[PDB]
Amino acid sequence: DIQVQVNIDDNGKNFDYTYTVTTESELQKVLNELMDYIKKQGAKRVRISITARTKKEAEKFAAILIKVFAELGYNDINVTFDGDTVTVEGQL
Repeated sequence: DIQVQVNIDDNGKNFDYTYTVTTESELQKVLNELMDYIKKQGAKRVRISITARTKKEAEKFAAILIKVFAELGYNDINVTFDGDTVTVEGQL
């Protein structure tokens, strides 16, 4: 299935959120939800990796995560694909 790994680091405080969705609908729920946790924490570095079923899927997700990070002010983003896992890491 779809594995969402959210890792927020911020001086002596590391948060690791792991979700498993199946809807792309309840994904919008996780998405929206993560957007808030991060707005609040306002961390320098934020990493999100999503293990998709196919690389073409990982791409659609990378497009999603890019807009998420951009909107939230993270503007120097690294997008890395590792098989079916996409890892978008941004810095504020």
